[PDB]
Amino acid sequence: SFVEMVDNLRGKSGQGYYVEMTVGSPPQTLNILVDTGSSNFAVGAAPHPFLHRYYQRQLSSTYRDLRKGVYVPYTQGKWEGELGTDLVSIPHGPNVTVRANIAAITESDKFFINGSNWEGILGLAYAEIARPDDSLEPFFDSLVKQTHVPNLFSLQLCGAASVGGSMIIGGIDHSLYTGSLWYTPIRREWYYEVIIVRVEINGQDLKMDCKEYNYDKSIVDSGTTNLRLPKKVFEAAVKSIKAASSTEKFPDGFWLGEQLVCWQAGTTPWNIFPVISLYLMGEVTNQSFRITILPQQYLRPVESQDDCYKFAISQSSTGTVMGAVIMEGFYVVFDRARKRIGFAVSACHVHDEFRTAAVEGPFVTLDMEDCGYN
Ligand SMILES: CN1CC(N)=N[C@](C)(c2cccc(NC(=O)c3ccc(Cl)cn3)c2)C1=O
Repeated sequence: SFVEMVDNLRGKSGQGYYVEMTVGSPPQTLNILVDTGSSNFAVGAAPHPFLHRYYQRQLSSTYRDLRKGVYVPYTQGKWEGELGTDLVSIPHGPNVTVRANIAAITESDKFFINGSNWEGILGLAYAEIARPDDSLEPFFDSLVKQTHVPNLFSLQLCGAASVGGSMIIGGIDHSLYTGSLWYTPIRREWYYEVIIVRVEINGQDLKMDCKEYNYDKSIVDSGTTNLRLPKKVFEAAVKSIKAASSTEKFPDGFWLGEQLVCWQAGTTPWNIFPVISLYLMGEVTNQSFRITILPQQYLRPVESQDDCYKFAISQSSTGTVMGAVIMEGFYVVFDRARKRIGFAVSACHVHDEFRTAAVEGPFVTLDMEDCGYN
């Protein structure tokens, strides 16, 4: 289908998947972190110790200055920059060129990560969470308006010694998944917000009130490594995961994500660790489906003679974040036109001979609308 875009993502393990883009005329080439959990297109536009290249506005004949500052504080870090527009391309994407808003980052703190090899961020979420407000049109919105690129993109993030993946823009490559695509509704267009209606650890129901799972929201976020869970849910989950994997004991530096666990060679005993399943609201009334990941997703290799891992499930005060530990099991279709998100078993996901990630349905589920926090 879209062979031109397959494998257009790279990254360093635990640093973020970026795509190559060009900004300006003549085109200045940059690496840009793909982030479905934000909605500003912002790039380094002044020297920084962790930047090697950066957007030089004065060298672009198509640069237009909006003459307005943007200040973006995160939990951390933060940056500030200057709003402007310019022509923008994605070389291993659709062969088009669009004019888009760009926040030129001129000062930052604890934002740019050394070794990450990305010089900017492409926020693919919606205008409502854009800075400085929702009147600043996000990149993907501009792309779709100025082109015949359909209003949909799909990400395959691979485990899988450098990470790789594909961002297919405007459609769905059937070679990137197996089995069926199952769709959950986007509850509201800001984050890519979804509703989780059941959680299992090795088939055992976490057995919480379902709105705990989405307190105060659940989102699909390529800009986050971990599966992050609301405090209550997180405690119930690690307790369950601890019980399930009890044949082996681990320092609780481990369950906090501080400490590593290690094993010889390919001696990692995947089978003692439980699978984790989230049920997502389906497109049909009282119908859900479930996605299931392996320890190969939630145990992240840290790079000898031994294999070592960090525990990548962690707690959150801002609701569920389905970051890369989730996404790396699946081909994820962000179907903006139909206001829904699709998941299929990923053709590149890491697993062993006996287990694989799963997408399965349907399951009869009642009162699913009630699982959403207001
Ligand atoms: C809290 N938050 C989350 C999010 N989605 N977006 C940003 C704006 C953000 C800022 C800077 C870096 C990153 N991501 C990473 O560095 C990253 C992403 C994915 C992996 Cl697999 C690894 N690293 C995200 C945020 O502030």
